[PDB]
Amino acid sequence: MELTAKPRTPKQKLDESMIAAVAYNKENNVSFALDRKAFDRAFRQQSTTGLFDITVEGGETFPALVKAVQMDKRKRAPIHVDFYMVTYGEPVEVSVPVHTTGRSQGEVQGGLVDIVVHNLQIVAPGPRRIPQELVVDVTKMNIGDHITAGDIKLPEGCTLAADPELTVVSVLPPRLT
Amino acid sequence: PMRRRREARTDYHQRLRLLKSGKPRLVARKSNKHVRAQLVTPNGDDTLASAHSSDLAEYGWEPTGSAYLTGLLAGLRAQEAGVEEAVLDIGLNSPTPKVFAIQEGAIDAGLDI
Amino acid sequence: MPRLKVKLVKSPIGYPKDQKAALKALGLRRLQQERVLEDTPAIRGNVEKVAHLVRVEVVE
Amino acid sequence: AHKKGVGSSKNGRDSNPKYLGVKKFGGEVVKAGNILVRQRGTKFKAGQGVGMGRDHTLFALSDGKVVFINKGKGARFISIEAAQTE
Amino acid sequence: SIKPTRREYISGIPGKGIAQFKMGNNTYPAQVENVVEKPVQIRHNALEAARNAANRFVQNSGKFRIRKFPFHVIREQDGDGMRAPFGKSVGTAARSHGANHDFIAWVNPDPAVEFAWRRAYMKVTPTVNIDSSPAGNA
Amino acid sequence: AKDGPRIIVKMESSAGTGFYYTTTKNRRNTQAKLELKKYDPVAKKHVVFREKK
Amino acid sequence: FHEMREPRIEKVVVHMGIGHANAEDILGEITGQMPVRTKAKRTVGEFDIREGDPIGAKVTLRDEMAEEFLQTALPLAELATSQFDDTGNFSFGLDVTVNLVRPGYRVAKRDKASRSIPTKHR
RNA sequence: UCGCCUCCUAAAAGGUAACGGAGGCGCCCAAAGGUCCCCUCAGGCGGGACGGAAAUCCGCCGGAGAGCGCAAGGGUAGAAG
RNA sequence: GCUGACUGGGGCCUGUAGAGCACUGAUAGGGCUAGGGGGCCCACCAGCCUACCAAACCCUGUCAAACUCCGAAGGGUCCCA
RNA sequence: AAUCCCCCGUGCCCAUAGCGGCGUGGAACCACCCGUUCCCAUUCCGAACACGGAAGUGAAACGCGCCAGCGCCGAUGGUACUGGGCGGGCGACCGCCUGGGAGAGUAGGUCGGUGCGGGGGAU
Repeated sequence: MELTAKPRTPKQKLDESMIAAVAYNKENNVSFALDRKAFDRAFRQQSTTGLFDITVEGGETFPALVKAVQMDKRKRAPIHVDFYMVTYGEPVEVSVPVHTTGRSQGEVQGGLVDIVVHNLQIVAPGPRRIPQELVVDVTKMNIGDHITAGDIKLPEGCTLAADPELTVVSVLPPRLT
Repeated sequence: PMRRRREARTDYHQRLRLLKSGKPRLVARKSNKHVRAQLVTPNGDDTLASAHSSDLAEYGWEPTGSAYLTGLLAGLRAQEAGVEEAVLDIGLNSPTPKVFAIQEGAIDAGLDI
Repeated sequence: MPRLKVKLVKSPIGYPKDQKAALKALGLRRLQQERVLEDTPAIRGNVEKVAHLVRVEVVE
Repeated sequence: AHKKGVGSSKNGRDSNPKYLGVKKFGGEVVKAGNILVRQRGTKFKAGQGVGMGRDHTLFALSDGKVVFINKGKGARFISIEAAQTE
Repeated sequence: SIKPTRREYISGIPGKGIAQFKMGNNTYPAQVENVVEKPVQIRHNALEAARNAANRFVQNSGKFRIRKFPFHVIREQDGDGMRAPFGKSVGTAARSHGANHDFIAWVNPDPAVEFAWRRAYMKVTPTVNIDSSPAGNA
Repeated sequence: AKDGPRIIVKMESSAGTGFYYTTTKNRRNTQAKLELKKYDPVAKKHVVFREKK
Repeated sequence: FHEMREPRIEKVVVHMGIGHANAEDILGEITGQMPVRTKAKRTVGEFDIREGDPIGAKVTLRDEMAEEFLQTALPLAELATSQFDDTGNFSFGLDVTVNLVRPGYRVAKRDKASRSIPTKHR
């Protein structure tokens, strides 16, 4: 929301209350603006997972938002971001995630639990059409048991920008199995 | 590797072999069907159609003669041009009796070879 | 042909060799005096490099 | 009457290769470029190599000496403009 | 920042004998964690300990993933006196690069663990920073 | 040089007597008595050179 | 274009190779395309250590001459199943291996654009 | 421990100690020499003899990772091979 | 006797710091897998399953002066000033 | 004759040309082809190299065209490193001021472009 500025002036903006991010959208890029404050609040809600936008000069209050950053530096305090928009019926670069709930099988009985190298998914279902929250958990958890890509179980928007057999989640001995 | 190297058959390089110098890649280029020869002489040179089995209709003398004459010929259109001694470029093959042929071509041509 | 006038400050004493060279170069003798040169980069360079070495003012 | 072990302790010694003349300088049928001795010089300049591009040294006379596979066995001539009728 | 001889020549290519990388558990959201900001050839053993220490205080869920590893080595005393130094080796460590992603306590809601790492923390050797990752912790 | 009764013995050759000789090092290694190659005595030019010595 | 897929003789190989001198002569009489190919290893499973010995014999026969053989000898053989294998090729007897040749085949020898032989044509 | 060959160290030309790092040499090869003629590796995969590591042959895949007497580094199949 | 350190320009070299992984050697969570297991028909069975060790290839991840597909900071040199 | 299609030899540009997936072409082209006394030639057959010729064929190597899967390339702004200049910690080290400013990281890009000639094809 809001986020402004766009001349050419880093060092100082990179100082105070306005961290700098690039205005990026296939074909065009204009001088960063926006401000570490806003960032805070919303990236807060969910950078590269939810998705809103700004109203600069009403401009083209379109979505996408960030497709590159790093809360960078040492302090763990970000500066210099990458914003991109998609008013197009092409949205493919889609990274939102999926969850479970804690299906009592390995855990609530065997202590046993899981490794979720996954969590997040980068694919491309229906453009400007992705659940701000995708849930997927056929439960199942214990012994030397493991699950991934393939099996997965995908809803509507049929993409899968990724690949079969890989990093979903598995059960491992929290102590033993 | 390198383009030509992952490929093969070639030795365009012994081509270079001559590239060093000696005047012109009087290069015999062959595809049974016919043969056609050109002249690549160092300095990002060029050529001058000196010999081809089509610049004067693909007779019906087949190899032997065919090469004999087209050669002699090239040699001459060439001297017309104004060269002197040229240098043999086995476009490919082990100077096959065919090449042999084009070769005396320059030979008799006068085309020093 | 902007005409640059520079005045000498914070002594070479120790400060780098070549640098000392930008000094005799520009033409730089005793202390805290001032000299002048056409914008001409070459000139311009020797001096801005030694930078701090003194003060650079715009006139003719 | 002998030497020992478990004491690596072994300096090494000198050499002195180079890009002697460097590209585009008063050319003079002389040790062209070097990083490989028993060289077999070549024509004017070189530019083939395990990186791509190519080198032009605006100076020519008979020829120079190379570096076995480093640098570049010149051959793609360049006698340079300063080689026209006096 | 002096370092080892040749990793196949002084002392090079081990197993830095230690105590592996993952204990703790899963989850999709809450990043609960440990990172530091000092600079040092992190003390093999030391570390190893510290770490398994945490393990010790806990036992299960709460990603005790630990992002560190000692891979080069120190040396001193073994031969004639003080002048000409042959070379006794000890001290396998790693360059804690003045702050960075150390070891995590990752999970939905298990503060039991958080505290635990804490423990592991007080533990460790060079002050280290106690923290949260991309969202907070829950 | 370093007289080594090791498979390394110095030897030279003659031009049928083109007159003198020229410089070679050799190995019993293989082929014993064997030793023929051609050269150029101050004598004229070329000539058959036997190497044994 | 059935005028494709449907085959045409491309490589038949007949041989043998004891760790060992003329048996290959027997070969010779049998055919007409010699095959002096050194064999290897370094151990005693047959007293085969001499790591470097002429001992592998292989009478290559594609098409033509291979026809003389497919004929003359195909009779003495007796299985006709199993010893059939995958890449469209098979083998049997005291050292025999043949290779079918669907039309994609040849692409495979090219130093250039060597299409990794689509397991759909072969 | 004292001479020489390679590597790092040299902070990006070239070049520096150190009782700093590791490691090779005081040979050879009459043919690894000259040149002309031809060959295109290891390795993986699949299929068969004496063969169940580890060949032999055949059919694919291949910035060459094999290879070069001997050590390292350079190279580089267009080949030194 | 304007030829010199230096500064402006323009070629043309190095290839530490950085950074990275496909060259190499590390290396950690991990998955595919087959080598050892290991429990089951007792078991030449080479048939079975599976919770410990692994090679190898994969995804997530890391380090290197004698690793680098990457690439500055800068220094070099000829010339034009 | 010295205008464009096209194929053919073929040259510069060291993958924005490689992979592979479908496809198209033979009159013209080219290859594949046919056959093997003689040239020359396989450590073994002229499979490759070969000499001599239709018919057969576009299958195969091949040329443009479509496809982003791999692959290659690759910016903006952007961080580390730093030339230089000055400040803060006994500290390993922290910071600032002034030109330089890689890779990797999403756009996104490409499936050549271009030399000369020879054959045609456009009265």
